[PDB]
Amino acid sequence: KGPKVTVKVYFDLRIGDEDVGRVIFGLFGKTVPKTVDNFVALATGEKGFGYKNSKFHRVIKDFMIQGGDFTRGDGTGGKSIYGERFPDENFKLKHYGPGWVSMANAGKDTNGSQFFITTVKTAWLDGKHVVFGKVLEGMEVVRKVESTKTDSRDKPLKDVIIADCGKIEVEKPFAIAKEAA
Amino acid sequence: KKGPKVTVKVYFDLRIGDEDVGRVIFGLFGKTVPKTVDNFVALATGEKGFGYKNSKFHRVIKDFMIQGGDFTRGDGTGGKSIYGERFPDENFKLKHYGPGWVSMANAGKDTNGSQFFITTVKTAWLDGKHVVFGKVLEGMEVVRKVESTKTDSRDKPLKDVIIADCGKIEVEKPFAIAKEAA
Amino acid sequence: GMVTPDLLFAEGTAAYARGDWPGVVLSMERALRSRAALRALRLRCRTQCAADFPWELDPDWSPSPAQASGAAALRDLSFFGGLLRRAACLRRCLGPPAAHSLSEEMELEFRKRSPYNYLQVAYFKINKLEKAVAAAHTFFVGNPEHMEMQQNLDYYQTMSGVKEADFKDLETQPHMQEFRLGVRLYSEEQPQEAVPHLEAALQEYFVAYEECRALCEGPYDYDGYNYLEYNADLFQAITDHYIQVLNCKQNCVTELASHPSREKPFEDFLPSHYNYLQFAYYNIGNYTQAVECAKTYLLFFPNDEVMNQNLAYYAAMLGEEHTRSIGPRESAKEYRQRSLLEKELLFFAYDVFGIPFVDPDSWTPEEVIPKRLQEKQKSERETAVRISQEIGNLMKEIE
Amino acid sequence: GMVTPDLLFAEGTAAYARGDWPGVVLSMERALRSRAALRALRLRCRTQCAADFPWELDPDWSPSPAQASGAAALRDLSFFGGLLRRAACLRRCLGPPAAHSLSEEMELEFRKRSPYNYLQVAYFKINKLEKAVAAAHTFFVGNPEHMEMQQNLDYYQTMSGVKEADFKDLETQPHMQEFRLGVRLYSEEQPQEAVPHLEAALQEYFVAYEECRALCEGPYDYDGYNYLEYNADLFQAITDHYIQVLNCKQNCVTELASHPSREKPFEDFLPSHYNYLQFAYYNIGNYTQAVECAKTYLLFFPNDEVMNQNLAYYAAMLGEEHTRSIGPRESAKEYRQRSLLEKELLFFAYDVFGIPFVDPDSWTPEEVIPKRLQEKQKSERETAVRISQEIGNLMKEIE
Amino acid sequence: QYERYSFRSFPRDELMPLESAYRHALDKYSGEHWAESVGYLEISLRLHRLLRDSEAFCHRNCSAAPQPEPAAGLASYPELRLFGGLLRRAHCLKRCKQGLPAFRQSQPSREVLADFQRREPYKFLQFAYFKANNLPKAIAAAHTFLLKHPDDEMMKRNMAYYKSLPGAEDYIKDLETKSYESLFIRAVRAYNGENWRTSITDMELALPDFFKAFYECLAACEGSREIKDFKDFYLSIADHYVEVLECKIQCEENLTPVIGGYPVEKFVATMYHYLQFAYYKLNDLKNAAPCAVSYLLFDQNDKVMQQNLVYYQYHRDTWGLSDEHFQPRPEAVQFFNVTTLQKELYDFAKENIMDDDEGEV
Amino acid sequence: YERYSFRSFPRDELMPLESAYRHALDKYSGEHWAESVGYLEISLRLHRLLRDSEAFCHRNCSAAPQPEPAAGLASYPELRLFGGLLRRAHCLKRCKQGLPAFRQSQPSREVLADFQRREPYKFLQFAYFKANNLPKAIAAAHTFLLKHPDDEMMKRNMAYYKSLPGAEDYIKDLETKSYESLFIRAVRAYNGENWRTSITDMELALPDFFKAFYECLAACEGSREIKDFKDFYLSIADHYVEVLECKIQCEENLTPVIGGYPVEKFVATMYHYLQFAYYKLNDLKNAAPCAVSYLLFDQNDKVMQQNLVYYQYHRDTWGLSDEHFQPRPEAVQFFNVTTLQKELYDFAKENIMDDDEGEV
Ligand SMILES: *[C@@H]1O[C@H](CO)[C@@H](O)[C@H](O)[C@H]1NC(C)=O
Ligand SMILES: *[C@@H]1O[C@H](CO)[C@@H](O)[C@H](O)[C@H]1NC(C)=O
Ligand SMILES: *[C@@H]1O[C@H](CO)[C@@H](O)[C@H](O)[C@H]1NC(C)=O
Ligand SMILES: *[C@@H]1O[C@H](CO)[C@@H](O)[C@H](O)[C@H]1NC(C)=O
Ligand SMILES: *[C@@H]1O[C@H](CO)[C@@H](O)[C@H](O)[C@H]1NC(C)=O
Ligand SMILES: *[C@@H]1O[C@H](CO)[C@@H](O)[C@H](O)[C@H]1NC(C)=O
Repeated sequence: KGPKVTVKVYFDLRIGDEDVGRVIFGLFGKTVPKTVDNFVALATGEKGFGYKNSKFHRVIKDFMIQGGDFTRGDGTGGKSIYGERFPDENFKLKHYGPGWVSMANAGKDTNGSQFFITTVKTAWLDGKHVVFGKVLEGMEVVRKVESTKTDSRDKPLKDVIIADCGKIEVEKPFAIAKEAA
Repeated sequence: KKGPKVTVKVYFDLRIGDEDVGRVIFGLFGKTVPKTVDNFVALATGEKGFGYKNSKFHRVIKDFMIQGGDFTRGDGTGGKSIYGERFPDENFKLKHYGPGWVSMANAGKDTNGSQFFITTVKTAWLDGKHVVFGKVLEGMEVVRKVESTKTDSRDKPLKDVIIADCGKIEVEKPFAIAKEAA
Repeated sequence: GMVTPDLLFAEGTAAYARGDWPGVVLSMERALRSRAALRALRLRCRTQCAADFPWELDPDWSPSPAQASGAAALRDLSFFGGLLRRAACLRRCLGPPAAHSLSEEMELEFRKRSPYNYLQVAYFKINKLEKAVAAAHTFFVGNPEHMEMQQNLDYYQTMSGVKEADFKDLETQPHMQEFRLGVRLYSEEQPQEAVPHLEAALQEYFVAYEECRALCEGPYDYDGYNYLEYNADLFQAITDHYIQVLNCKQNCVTELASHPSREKPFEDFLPSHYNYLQFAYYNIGNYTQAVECAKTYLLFFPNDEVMNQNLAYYAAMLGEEHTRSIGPRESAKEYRQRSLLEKELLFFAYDVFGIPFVDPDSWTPEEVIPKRLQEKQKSERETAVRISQEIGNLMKEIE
Repeated sequence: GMVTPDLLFAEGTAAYARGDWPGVVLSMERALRSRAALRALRLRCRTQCAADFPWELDPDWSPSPAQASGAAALRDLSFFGGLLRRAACLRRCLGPPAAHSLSEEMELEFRKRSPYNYLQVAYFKINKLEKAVAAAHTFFVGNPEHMEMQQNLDYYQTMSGVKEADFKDLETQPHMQEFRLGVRLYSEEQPQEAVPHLEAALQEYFVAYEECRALCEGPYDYDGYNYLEYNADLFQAITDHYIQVLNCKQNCVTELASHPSREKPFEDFLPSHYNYLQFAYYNIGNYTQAVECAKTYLLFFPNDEVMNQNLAYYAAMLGEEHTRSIGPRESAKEYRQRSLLEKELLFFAYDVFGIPFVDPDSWTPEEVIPKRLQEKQKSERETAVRISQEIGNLMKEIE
Repeated sequence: QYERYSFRSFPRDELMPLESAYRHALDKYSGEHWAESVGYLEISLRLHRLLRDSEAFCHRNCSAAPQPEPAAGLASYPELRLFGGLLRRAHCLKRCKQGLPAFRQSQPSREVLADFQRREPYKFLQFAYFKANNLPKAIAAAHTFLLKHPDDEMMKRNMAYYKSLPGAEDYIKDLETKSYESLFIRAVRAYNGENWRTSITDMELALPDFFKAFYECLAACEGSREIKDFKDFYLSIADHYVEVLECKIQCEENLTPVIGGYPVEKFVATMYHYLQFAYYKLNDLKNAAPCAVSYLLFDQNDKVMQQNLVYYQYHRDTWGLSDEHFQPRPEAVQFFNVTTLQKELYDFAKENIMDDDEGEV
Repeated sequence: YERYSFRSFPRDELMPLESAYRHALDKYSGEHWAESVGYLEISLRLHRLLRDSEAFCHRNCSAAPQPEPAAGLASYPELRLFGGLLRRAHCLKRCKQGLPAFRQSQPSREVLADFQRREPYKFLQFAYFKANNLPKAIAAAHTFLLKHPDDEMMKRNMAYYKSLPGAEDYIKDLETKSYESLFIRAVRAYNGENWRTSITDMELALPDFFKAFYECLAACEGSREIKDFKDFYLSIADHYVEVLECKIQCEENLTPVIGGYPVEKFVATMYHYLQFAYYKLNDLKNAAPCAVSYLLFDQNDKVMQQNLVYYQYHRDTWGLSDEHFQPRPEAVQFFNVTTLQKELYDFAKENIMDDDEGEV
């Protein structure tokens, strides 16, 4: 069996110039509430502050590409729309390889507004990080960006920019198999 | 005709699998090495909030040694001392002389934790790297029993060896013991 | 009943930090309505579900003297069928589960009455002085260690049009406001007007106890990241969760007796009500009520010499037959019995499983405590007094 | 006895993790007291013992030209007998030797003022907000890149019960606070109250230097496991340990001249004291102390044009007799002479034994450096200027 | 591997944590040291069966045990009586689990038990036996593995290879067997031979053993889970029971004997039918009627047996047969109640309490 | 050995001691008598050369005349003392660099401990016995027995060798010291009443013994294995306490061995012999210094004090003006050195040394 997707949120990335493409996300709207609505509201830009012109700071090779911290690019901030933090709901799903998004926390019930992404099947991160999505198209874009040259701080030398981050509506919840991407 | 001085004793009671195998009585040198002895006694008694009780001997090398004392993780990487995570080694006034002598085990310079030895053969090459702080006065047949248990490749014993009981005993007058084997 | 309160409060803060006073006042009002709507929904749903599918116990069922294998299975199936009926009803009529949970810091900001701060500032700006003094006085009652609020209240009172009748709280439960008002009216020798407030205090106390018994059937709490290795059985998880729920229900008798203006919870809450009632009815002239209330007090503490003397005086002046025919209150009897049974069960669980528990009352007899943990309790009291003395000595050394 | 600080700090952090606020506050207060108690004990015992058995040589002992053998044995016996007496007094007075040692992580954390963090949190949670704000300010001055502590401090200031005259530090020595305060007051042009703070700063600086030179005799530091193959003689181990001790004594003039807030240690610490004192004295109305401080500053630096012009100006306004009667301070004489002798000894040891030494001051005359080291430094300067001109030529080629 | 096995008396020299012995056996296997790997794999299987027996035993001194009943002052509060009884049962479990040899060592995780119940170790076993020239036990272990997993590919080729070689052609036997399987086999085999008394004896010996095994397998399934959601009280002590109910439902199809590559359908009904026919052939109608009524109870829609009871009712008054002699035996009624109640409870629980958030595609 | 000297060592022989010992042991395992014996001889030559070089270095560094100190340092004594110590250490390093024997690999201290216990001498004597080199075997056995005279098989070998006539011609020490031979010559001269010859032997035995004693005393400042990491003053005090323990034994080891039991108080006894010889020659003017030296060394003698009473009854008869009652400076210096060593060690033993090792 497989979980159901409700909405699609599409990012349009660019490496300084000559944009790479568009990365679609399908968000599990019925499995995990209180984390999908936060993400869509942050993306579409309805509360003023949003994801537009973010920066993927940690681009660790074949581990993750974090990001989403819109306040400052240091990588230890970010405020949601549910106050500042909010708690974890339920880890009904686990990390099944490349393409399975999550939420990045600094402890217990310390969810903010920062991404996760996987590139290899991680098993020691199941039961700590809530999962709320799974990439659908454009995984080649992720594979391309994860190869950029970084210093010994994982921050890429060439800045990556989310030029657009909108919201795409789906008229029917369709399930997706849980293999990879 | 010269020997160090015992000030306090610490005694164990062990289970090997499903059978009780008796008692081990350590004599600890408080005059020569006071810091390590105080740490070991405060861990054995366990009044601080944690201790050696119900831990296990997680390495047994035939004709070389038996090592245990890790209670946090149990596989050979944990162990927190009463003095924080790690504290430096005090002094090396004593050596390893053969079977029965108990010292501390560290994973680098000045990194003493909560994992001890009990040597079984003369251990010259480990002289000046590990802080000897006691000798097994009575009950060496129990260590001989523990050493020959069947072990797998990692040398963790196939069965489980458990420190089922661990307490301390007071010595009202320090008495000196020789510097021989056993 | 509405969108989550935390989102509304965050929007109100963001709007207030840029000078949009209508927006902040509207958002704060909406949040303060939503929280109460949510709590009322939970209370009503839980009470209705509990009362619509009751626990149909079957003491008439003697399972089997001869057979022993299937009878336990039949009993388990019937009990869990009833449980499944209750759970289905609850899940259907509670609604969405997202709105019913919120962060802990949000509860902290909703217990310090911060929205009342934002509302008083914005309502002073809007020139709505009545709804400004209301919010300012409510916040000040909420935190009595803010003399800035005191000078703000002085600045508001200097302006004309302020009414004394508008000094309302709008936040504290009635069973505490009525009690404090009754004791204040009593302290100055006004027994005639003292009784109604205290009687309403008892009525509202029993209603509030019934309302607060059905509000810690909440999620189980774990020791941080200890739920990754939680490996307990079915009849162990059931008993663990029920023990914690009983701990909630028995520790919700020290929360009904705490006012933020007082740094310590009231000592002997409810027997004190009865004591004041008997004294008031003594002073008035109604003496049957005085003897009834004195007796209902004695039932809680049967070893009080002074109140025994008072009861002897009341009986001596009155008729013996009337005093003998009059007995304790009924609701007090039921409250005492149910609390005693819960305490007995919790103490047994403490003795066997090893789950801590601190008695929230003083009338508890000695027969319910096992003769094994009293040693530990006085030991911990010794450590507490030693720590207090040592802190005092450290303070003395610092000087 | 006085228990160790690491044990108390570990107990405090454990009790903080469990959640007992009185325990953690008491434990960290005890740790911060015992560390300074141990330091004071070391300083007092060391200074007193070393000052009770002096090093004076025998006036009656004379070189022996005829017998060239026995004199050496007698000299060594006398010197090492004096050394034995000193070591006996030290060993008897100091006490247990184990307490005075603790690991690198604990020293590194005690340098960053973590017990003040735990203490401010616990004092907020025990409602003693005065000491909470004091500890908050102590931490905040200790670490300048902590914005959350800034928010905490602002909340405390806005919170009632907090004033502006209660802001203390409790950690920095007076010789730094007084200098910073003097330079701040002098910045706002108040010369009337800018001399006394600098007088106190000077005197406390000399006291602190004398006190903290005597805490440099410490255990020899072997790199890794190099003590297994260390095979030095007696009269070479003594010189090795004493050269290291002299190095650690001379690297004590760059530890007093730095502050946790400032990123880089101050330049010209003590000549700056004299310069600012000269400016303040000239502005106030003192001329005698103005010219005296100008002359004292000239003693350290022999080529400063501005101070030469100031001295000439004051000689013009005052009399030549007044300038010639008043001379430099005695403290500068002693400090300069002692430091120059130590530098000469250490430079000779570097020249022969090859033990490195980087100069921690800029007022050292160039004649103390030997010929070989002077030639090496000249070659280094030549290659540095060659690299600089190569970089300039490369940038020109870029253009 | 199962010859020198006795739960009540287990040799103290073969009591070690299960995961350690299993990992030792696998590591010895990968190093091509057969005999030691064979010994330690057999030890791991014995220890797994011992652990299962210990759990199924300790989970039955608590349920089937009498309990006190408090006074009326506690009898008027059912919400306290029920959970007090549950507290007493939890205490009885926690006290009876301390004292058994199999529980004082270090317990294994869930994945190792999943592999063991998947019957995976037998794979290695068969290969190991063919590398110690133990071909009969090799084919026995290969066939035992294939019996539970008939969809395999490599094992089918290996079994073809073993069957092709002579010598091992009548050693096809299971090694995970119970008493009632072989007892029913003997009963059917003797019934085909028209030998009657042995058939009735075998059936009356088979019935209690099957019911005992079924009730043990039901009461051993109240196990733990992995926490994956944080919900209320009534919604978390009534969602563990749904998984437990799935486990209890998938507990009658695992106990049915399999013969000739085909499982037996309606096991209990068939066994009662054989009992009824064996009774009738002896002209002993005293106890024949209750078996017929039990078969009707289990299989409501029949033709031959309905005619049989019609024929019985026509001559009910000549054998001295009473109406109370026509009631089904109590154990069959208990079995029917339990199965029907569990099925209908799952039918009610897969309509409301389960969430609708998962799809197939 | 007279087959080499301090300034006559060959070039090929400058090879590491440890390699020589190891190859010699290998050859001894191979029964190759000539190779093993010759290489052991080379090893012993190397050991004696190392001892001579170390002694010369440590007796030329300390005996260096003190240069003129600066003036400004007269008010800071600690810096003065440690600056002088630094100068001495640098001079030691230079002088040790100047000698060839220290340019090779330094053997471990356990090899030195074995050499001091004369372990190679047993192997040498066993090789000689296997080679039928009887006189050298007796010489090696006599050399070895001075440290372990209770050896049973050594006693059997000695008895068997003494069974053959003339074995007393082969009893001798390979490492006999010059002052011992000169003292033996002095005793023989005294026995034969040849007073005129004995004075020369005594006057050649005094300076040589003093030189040997001071060399062995001042060459004791050596290494030490680091057991505890201590403070500055305490660590140096422990170092010097161990050096003192090694130092106070020189007057015991240097005692001559005559007749199987050492002669107590070599210097004092020889001074008494000199006084007796002077009295026999009626040279009391030079006998009085010997008498006062004997009193200074040995005051516990009543016969001596009554002898000086008899001397002082009519001391003016011979014509002494008290100048002869002043003791010789060397005796006073030796007495001061020994007294200071013993008193310092007693003080250090009572007050400084740690008491954490017990009896039994
Ligand atoms: C006392 O009060 C009760 C009700 O509060 C009333 O029924 C009764 O008549 C009163 N008794 C007297 C003597 O007034
Ligand atoms: C200069 O300042 C000093 C302060 O120590 C004061 O004593 C003196 O009077 C001042 N000079 C004059 C001329 O007053
Ligand atoms: C378990 O059952 C047996 C069967 O009679 C009984 O003897 C024993 O007491 C029971 N154990 C417990 C703990 O009740
Ligand atoms: C079991 O089912 C039978 C059907 O014949 C009926 O009596 C009742 O539902 C159950 N009986 C008992 C005793 O539980
Ligand atoms: C010691 O060294 C110096 C410098 O060479 C010099 O006195 C002499 O050569 C050596 N020997 C003696 C006895 O001084
Ligand atoms: C030598 O010893 C004598 C007597 O023991 C003593 O008077 C003198 O001070 C000592 N030292 C010297 C240099 O003579």
